[PDB]
Amino acid sequence: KHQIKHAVKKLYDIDVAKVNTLIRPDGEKKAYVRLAPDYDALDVANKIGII
Amino acid sequence: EERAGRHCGGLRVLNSYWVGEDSTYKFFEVILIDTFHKAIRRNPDTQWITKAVHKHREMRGLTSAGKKSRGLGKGHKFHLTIGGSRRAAWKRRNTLQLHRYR
Amino acid sequence: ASHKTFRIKRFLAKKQKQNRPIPQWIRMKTGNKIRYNSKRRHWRRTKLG
Amino acid sequence: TKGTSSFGKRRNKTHTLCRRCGSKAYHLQKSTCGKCGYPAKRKRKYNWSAKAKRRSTTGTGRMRHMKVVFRRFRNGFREGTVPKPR
Amino acid sequence: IKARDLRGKKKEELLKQLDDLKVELSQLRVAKVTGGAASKLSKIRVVRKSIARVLTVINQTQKENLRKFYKGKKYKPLDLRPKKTRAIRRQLTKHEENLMTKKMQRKSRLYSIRKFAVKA
RNA sequence: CACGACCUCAGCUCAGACGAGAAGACCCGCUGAAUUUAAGCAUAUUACUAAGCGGAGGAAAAGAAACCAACCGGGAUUCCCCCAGUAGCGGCGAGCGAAGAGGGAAAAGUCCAGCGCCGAAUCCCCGCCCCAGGGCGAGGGACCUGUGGCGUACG
RNA sequence: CCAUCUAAGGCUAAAUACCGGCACGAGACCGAUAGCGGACAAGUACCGUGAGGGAAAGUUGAAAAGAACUUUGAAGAGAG
RNA sequence: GACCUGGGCAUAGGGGCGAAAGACUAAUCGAACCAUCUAGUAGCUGGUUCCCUCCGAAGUUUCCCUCAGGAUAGCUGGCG
RNA sequence: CGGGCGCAGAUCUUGGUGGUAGUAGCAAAUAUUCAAACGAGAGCUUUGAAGGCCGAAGUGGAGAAGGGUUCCAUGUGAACAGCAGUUGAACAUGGGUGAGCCGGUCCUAAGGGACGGGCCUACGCCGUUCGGAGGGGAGGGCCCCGCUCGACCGAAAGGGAGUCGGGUCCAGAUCCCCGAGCCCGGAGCGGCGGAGACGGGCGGCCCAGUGCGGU
RNA sequence: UGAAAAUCCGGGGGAGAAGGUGUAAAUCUCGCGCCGGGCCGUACCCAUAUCCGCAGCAGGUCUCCAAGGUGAACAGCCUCU
RNA sequence: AACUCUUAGCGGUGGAUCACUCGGCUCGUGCGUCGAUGAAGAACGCAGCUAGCUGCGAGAACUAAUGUGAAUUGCAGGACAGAUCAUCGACCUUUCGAACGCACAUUGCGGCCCCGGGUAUCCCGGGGCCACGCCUGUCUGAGGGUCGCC
Ligand SMILES: [Mg+2]
Ligand SMILES: [Mg+2]
Ligand SMILES: [Mg+2]
Ligand SMILES: [Mg+2]
Ligand SMILES: [Mg+2]
Ligand SMILES: [Mg+2]
Ligand SMILES: [Mg+2]
Ligand SMILES: [Mg+2]
Ligand SMILES: [Mg+2]
Ligand SMILES: [Mg+2]
Ligand SMILES: [Mg+2]
Ligand SMILES: [Mg+2]
Ligand SMILES: [Mg+2]
Ligand SMILES: [Mg+2]
Ligand SMILES: [Mg+2]
Ligand SMILES: [Mg+2]
Ligand SMILES: [Mg+2]
Ligand SMILES: [Mg+2]
Ligand SMILES: [Mg+2]
Ligand SMILES: [Mg+2]
Ligand SMILES: [Mg+2]
Ligand SMILES: [Mg+2]
Ligand SMILES: [Mg+2]
Ligand SMILES: [Mg+2]
Ligand SMILES: [Mg+2]
Ligand SMILES: [Mg+2]
Ligand SMILES: [Mg+2]
Ligand SMILES: [Mg+2]
Ligand SMILES: [Mg+2]
Ligand SMILES: [Mg+2]
Ligand SMILES: [Mg+2]
Ligand SMILES: [Mg+2]
Ligand SMILES: [Mg+2]
Ligand SMILES: [Mg+2]
Ligand SMILES: [Mg+2]
Ligand SMILES: [Mg+2]
Ligand SMILES: [Mg+2]
Ligand SMILES: [Mg+2]
Ligand SMILES: [Mg+2]
Ligand SMILES: [Mg+2]
Ligand SMILES: [Mg+2]
Ligand SMILES: [Mg+2]
Ligand SMILES: [Mg+2]
Ligand SMILES: [Mg+2]
Ligand SMILES: [Zn+2]
Repeated sequence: KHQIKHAVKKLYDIDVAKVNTLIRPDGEKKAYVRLAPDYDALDVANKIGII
Repeated sequence: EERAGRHCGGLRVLNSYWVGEDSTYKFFEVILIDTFHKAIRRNPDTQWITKAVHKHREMRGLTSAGKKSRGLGKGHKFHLTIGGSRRAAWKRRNTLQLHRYR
Repeated sequence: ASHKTFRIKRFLAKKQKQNRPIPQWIRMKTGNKIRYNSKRRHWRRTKLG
Repeated sequence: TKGTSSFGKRRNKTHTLCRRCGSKAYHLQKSTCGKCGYPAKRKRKYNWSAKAKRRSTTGTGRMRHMKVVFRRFRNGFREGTVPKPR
Repeated sequence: IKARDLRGKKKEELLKQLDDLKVELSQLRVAKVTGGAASKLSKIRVVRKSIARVLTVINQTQKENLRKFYKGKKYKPLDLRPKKTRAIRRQLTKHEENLMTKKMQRKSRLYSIRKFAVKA
């Protein structure tokens, strides 16, 4: 959780509230990165290309 | 000597001799050689034991104590081990030499 | 069971990703040599052990 | 009884996947693999089964490093040097 | 993205180009899940092999300095020593093989095999 | 009664090396059966095999005579041919079974301990100087409870 | 009496072996129930808790030119 | 109640375990299973693959831990 | 010239196909019916109504072991689901399991198993808190104090600090959202407050004070 | 005669620490504030069709919750969710 | 009529036969090379579309170098078209495994050093380590074991 929280702070420069890791049945770990209240996940999703 | 060479894999059993007896124990002192010490690898008169062919010579009947049990030697007493081992002689005397023209 | 080890769950993850049928373009590649995935397993008829 | 009604009471693993040979022969209570002898330092390889020896001998896997020695041997184990540049 | 063009650059320039290729591959991973484009998905392998190419130049440039730094030293790191074969590394060196005792040095000096020929 | 020498025995993630496992056709050292044959069967045979255990190398092992021989004598070892299904072994039953010579392939011989001479003339480690090959350190050790040179049955 | 050797320490190439391995050549051999279990995603699928057991399965055509289009049918499947 | 029962443990093949039935020990128990020795041996059942031509039997003798078999003589064929 | 050279048999081997045979059979646990919808197609799907059953030692609601995607949405109706199917635990395409306070993790139970030693020709075996110079930590600043000391593994039902309420999804939930907490660890200042700390005897001096109440 | 151990706590002990007249040392004050809590499991079935018995097999497979009426009843019979 | 049987044509069922063969088998020849510098084996992962096989290892369907000289191809797309292929001396080479801090039905539980960050304390991340046996040497020691000096 600390490596994922520090990775998104370096790749996208966003403060993180909490991270919830989860290993999917296909073997991939899925992270639920919750941004700080002063950061909007929609505005970051547009910058990274999700939307 | 096979028990000292097994506990010391990094050394090679050179020889062994008798130092004591008892009703229950026989005591022997085994001479082992560190085949990677420079005082031994740089002496040409003992570089033979540093070769890979002498790995665990005490476990193959090559040391003087173990070679005595093999029954080898020149003469009529040792007709069983002509050709090296007794199994080399047994394999030679039990191999059907089917020639090309026979 | 819900209680799994990481090695078992990682083992089941590989078998879950191999239980996929062959791509359609594979039959055009090898000249219809591989017609179907002969290693398809069903969760009832064949177990993993 | 001894037959059908007894197979229903089978829900306890005796063997699991071994860490050395990857086979499902690692006896749990004995803590010993039934196929490779793990955790013994030496692998069990008996001469009364040529087929069992055939399935797990050298050459049945990848040989990630031994196949490179075969390629390095045919060139004299050349090291340190590089081909002449253009 | 040419190996010959990377061997002239410095260490900080290779790391910057390595970083630029990593932010580019990350954006290609986003396009792979958002639908992307056929012209954009095929660029994934180009960026990957260019990352492998930049990362290769960095490694063999580092070891080239390491093999130069430890040259002449008595003890070299294990990865800088010749990995011929476990059996070959444990053989007598060419120095120790050429060592002759003073007895066979004299035996080879005056009792070596002569060059001769016999008529019949 | 501490301080020294030595002996014996410890500790270390000390400095630097080594061993382990795999494979195992061929090879070396052990261990070891019973089907089978004897028209039963117990010794025998199977077999100093299968399986089991240990250890190697590109080969291994063997090997330079406490040999063969009994001759006008041969001359390390290994292998081939022959000796020879012979000498012999064996409920002398079933069965088993070599060797010397002879002919060939290949051939290569040697090192110590001891004995007693040489001011330990010897070795390792460390730090170096020149060009894998040679030197140096009023550096640290090993070693006289014996290193090296000479020398080994042919004197 | 004669002959022969000098045991209880060490080394040693070459002739010799090689159903494993690496790389080749060949065949009065086998020709898909044969030949290796395996000419094919074969020690695979599959079976047994396990040690282990262990298959079946080669061939359109020179070239997919792999049957556009029309038509009946919900579709397979048909007629052209 | 000498009760029923899960999980974790222990005991392994001439061994275990048995309030004893030779019971149980993975549908296998008066000695589990797996692989190998092993293509184990069988005087005993079964089968033993094209044609035509010619000749053509024996179930009797003696011996045999033989009497469902052999040896032996006789009978048979072929070669001359 | 050389054979793996001729089959009807071997309860032969392998493969294929018959008669039986549209046959046995699709008969355990009371039950279905009407209408409508979608649809090429309906006894079997869906919806409603009706009449029934399981009757809380459920044919109900949740887990453990085991299964391993069987969960969920959509599509398909070839094959399979022993009739059918518009249905499915089938097939195809996607999606889904979020924790300091649930469990593992920590502890040792039976037990397993190293270590010392012994044994074993050996691979190894024996043995398990005993048995070795088995301590690697100090306080105090170069000095004296530490074994009742036997590794470790072994419980998702034993021991073991602390999370509950409401809401939310096609499938997640004590984990996500909101709200209200809690536990443990951490702080040369560990950030403040309070406690320690209430005053006595002499004329500034001097003496106290590591809390206090109730028999 | 019906477990061990981790862990936690109380007391005994008074070795020590603290300042010299207002404080100091010290504080087990949920008095308060500050920071952190990693890794793994987590869907679903759990049985007259998701487990085992070759299967959607009348078999086997450890638990939790459990209403109204009749009745002594967790009996049978009926009903609600 | 049907049904049954026989015969032939045709159509099925079925797979023989024949022809084919990048396979097997056997013989011969040359080499005869694993591993703590982490082997064999195993696990997991890696492709634009990829399940298996095969090839690789987070540089993951291959990097560099050399040779070669226009392709790969199922579909694209794109080649910094020196494409591709071969060679393979550089570099890289996850986890388990002799497997090595202790273990493991646990991605569990520790220790040391260093670096970076929040801020020496702690927390987070990274790097280098910590198995057993044994050899030479160093260092630190032990025992009235044998002495010397007192
Ligand atoms: Mg099932
Ligand atoms: Mg072995
Ligand atoms: Mg000399
Ligand atoms: Mg070995
Ligand atoms: Mg007999
Ligand atoms: Mg007989
Ligand atoms: Mg008998
Ligand atoms: Mg054997
Ligand atoms: Mg070798
Ligand atoms: Mg040779
Ligand atoms: Mg030799
Ligand atoms: Mg014999
Ligand atoms: Mg002779
Ligand atoms: Mg001599
Ligand atoms: Mg020798
Ligand atoms: Mg075949
Ligand atoms: Mg083959
Ligand atoms: Mg139980
Ligand atoms: Mg038995
Ligand atoms: Mg009886
Ligand atoms: Mg036969
Ligand atoms: Mg008869
Ligand atoms: Mg035949
Ligand atoms: Mg026939
Ligand atoms: Mg899915
Ligand atoms: Mg049906
Ligand atoms: Mg539908
Ligand atoms: Mg469903
Ligand atoms: Mg499916
Ligand atoms: Mg534990
Ligand atoms: Mg509990
Ligand atoms: Mg209790
Ligand atoms: Mg749910
Ligand atoms: Mg105060
Ligand atoms: Mg107190
Ligand atoms: Mg659930
Ligand atoms: Mg049932
Ligand atoms: Mg089964
Ligand atoms: Mg009632
Ligand atoms: Mg109840
Ligand atoms: Mg009632
Ligand atoms: Mg007729
Ligand atoms: Mg026909
Ligand atoms: Mg590795
Ligand atoms: Zn194993």
